[PDB]
Amino acid sequence: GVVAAAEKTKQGGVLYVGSKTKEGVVHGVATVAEKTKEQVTNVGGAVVTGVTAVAQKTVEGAGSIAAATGFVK
Amino acid sequence: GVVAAAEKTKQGGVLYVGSKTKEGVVHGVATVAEKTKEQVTNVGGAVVTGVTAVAQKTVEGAGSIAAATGFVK
Amino acid sequence: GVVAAAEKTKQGGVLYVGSKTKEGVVHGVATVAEKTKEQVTNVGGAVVTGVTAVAQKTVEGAGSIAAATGFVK
Amino acid sequence: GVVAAAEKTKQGGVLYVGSKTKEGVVHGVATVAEKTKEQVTNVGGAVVTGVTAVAQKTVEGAGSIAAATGFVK
Amino acid sequence: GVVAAAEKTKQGGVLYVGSKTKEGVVHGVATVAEKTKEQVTNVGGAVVTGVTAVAQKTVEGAGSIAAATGFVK
Amino acid sequence: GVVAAAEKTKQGGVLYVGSKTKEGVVHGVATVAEKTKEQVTNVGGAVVTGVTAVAQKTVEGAGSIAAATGFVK
Amino acid sequence: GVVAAAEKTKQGGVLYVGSKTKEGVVHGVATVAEKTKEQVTNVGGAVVTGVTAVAQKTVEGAGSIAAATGFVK
Amino acid sequence: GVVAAAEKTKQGGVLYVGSKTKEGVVHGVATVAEKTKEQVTNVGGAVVTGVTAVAQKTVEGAGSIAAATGFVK
Amino acid sequence: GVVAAAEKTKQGGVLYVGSKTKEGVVHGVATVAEKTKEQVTNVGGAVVTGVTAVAQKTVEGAGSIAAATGFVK
Amino acid sequence: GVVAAAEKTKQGGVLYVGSKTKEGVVHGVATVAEKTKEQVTNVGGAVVTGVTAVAQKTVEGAGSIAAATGFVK
Repeated sequence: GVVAAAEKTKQGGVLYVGSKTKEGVVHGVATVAEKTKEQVTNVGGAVVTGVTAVAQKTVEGAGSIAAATGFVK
Repeated sequence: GVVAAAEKTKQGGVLYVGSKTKEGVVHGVATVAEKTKEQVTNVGGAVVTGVTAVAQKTVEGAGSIAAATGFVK
Repeated sequence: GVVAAAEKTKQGGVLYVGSKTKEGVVHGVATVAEKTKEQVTNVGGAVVTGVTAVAQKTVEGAGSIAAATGFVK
Repeated sequence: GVVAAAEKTKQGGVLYVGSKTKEGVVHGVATVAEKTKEQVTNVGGAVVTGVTAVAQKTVEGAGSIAAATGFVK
Repeated sequence: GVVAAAEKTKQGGVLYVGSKTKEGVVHGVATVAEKTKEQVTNVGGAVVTGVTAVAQKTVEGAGSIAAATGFVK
Repeated sequence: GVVAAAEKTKQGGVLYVGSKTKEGVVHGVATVAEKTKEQVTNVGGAVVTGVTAVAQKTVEGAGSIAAATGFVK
Repeated sequence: GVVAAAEKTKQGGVLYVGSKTKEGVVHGVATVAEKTKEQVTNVGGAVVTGVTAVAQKTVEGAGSIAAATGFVK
Repeated sequence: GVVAAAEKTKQGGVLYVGSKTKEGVVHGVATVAEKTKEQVTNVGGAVVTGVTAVAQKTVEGAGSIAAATGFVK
Repeated sequence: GVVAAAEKTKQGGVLYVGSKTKEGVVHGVATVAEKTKEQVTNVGGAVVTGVTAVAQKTVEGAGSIAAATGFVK
Repeated sequence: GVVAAAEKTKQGGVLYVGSKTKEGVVHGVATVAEKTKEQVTNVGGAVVTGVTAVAQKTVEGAGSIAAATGFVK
């Protein structure tokens, strides 16, 4: 049983990033593989993958990830 | 049983990014594979993949991911 | 049983991104594969894949993903 | 049983993006594959894939994805 | 049983994007494949695929996707 | 005395140019000027001003140019 | 006395250029000037100003240029 | 006395250039000037100003240039 | 007395250049000047100003240049 | 007396250049000046100003340059 449950219940600055760049090569979440069986990638949050990657107030509630892999049995 | 459940119940700054870039090569969530069986990619949140990637107040409620892979049995 | 359930119940700044770029090559969620069986990609949230990728207040409720892959049985 | 259920019940800033770009090559959700059996792509949210990709207040309720793939049985 | 159910019940800023671009090549949700059996693409949300892709207040209720693929049995 | 005199008295291979181009902007003999008095341009030979400019066996006899300019006296 | 005299008296391979180009901006003989009095340009030979500029056996006899400029006296 | 005299009296391989280029900006004989009096440009030979500039057997006889400039007297 | 005289009297291999370039900015004979009086440019030979500039057997006879400049007297 | 005289009287291998370059900025004969009086440039030979500048058998006879500048007297 692969169960994920998420609940969010609500009973209700200055940020400068000045970037100047030449030749930016950026990889983020990279799974490189030869001779494989499973390649599972769950993003329950935030993958912010710039050359200028700004993430403000980003992942702010009830993330639930249930990964079950393999299980030859 | 692969169950995902999400509930969101509601009983109800300055951000400068100045980027100047030449030759930006950006990869984000990359699964590169030879001789595989499963390539599963779940995005229950945010994949923000710029050269200028800004993500403000982004993933703010009730993300649920239930991944079940393989299971030869 | 592959079940996904989502419920959202409601009983009810300044962001500058100045980008100047030359030669932007951007990949986002990329699954590259030879000799495969399954390539599953679920986006229950947001894949924002610019050269200037801005995502404000984006993924704000009740995302549910139920992925079941393989199951040779 | 591949079940997806979504319910949304309702009992009821300044964003500048100035982009100047030359030679933008953008891929988003890309599944490239040789010798495959299934290529499933579900978008229950938002795939915003510009060279200038802005996504404001975008994925704000009751996304449900139920993917079941393979099942040789 | 491949069931999708969606219910939406209702008992009831400034965004500048100035883009100046030359040579924009944009792909969005791309499934490229040789020697395949199934290519399923469900869009229960929004695929906004400009060179200037703006998506405001977009995916705001009751998305349900039930994908079942393969099932050799 | 501005004298030009020319006399020509006669008592009597493989050239491949493969050009493939995009966006060619070509200027040749350009005299750009503000607040001037004389703009003299004599061509006693050859001004070959292509994007693909080939000149074979071109200027082969008795060119004479006599330019006298100004002379406030 | 501005005298030019030219006399030509006659008592009588493989060249591959493979060019592949994008975005060629070419200037040749350029005289750019503000607040000037004389702009004299004599071409007694060859100005070959391509993006692919080939000049074979070109300037092969009796070029004479007599330029006299200014002379306030 | 500004005298030019030219006399040409006649009593009578493999060259590969493979160029592959992107973004070529080429200037040749450029005279850039503010607040000037004389801008004299004599070409008694060859100005070959390509992005691929080939000049074979080019300036092969009797070039004569007589430039006299200024002479306030 | 500004005298130029040229006389040419006639009583009668493999060259590979493989160039592969990106972003070539080329200046040749450049005279840049503010607050000037004379800008004299005589080319009695060869100005070959490519990104791929090949000059074979080029300046092979009787070049004569007589430049006289200034002479306040 | 500014005299130039040239006389040419005639009583009658393998060269590989493999160049692979990125970001070539090339200046050749450059005279940069503020608050000047004379800018004289005589080319009685060869100015070969590539990013790949090849000059074979080039300046092979009777070059004569007579430059006289200033002469306040």
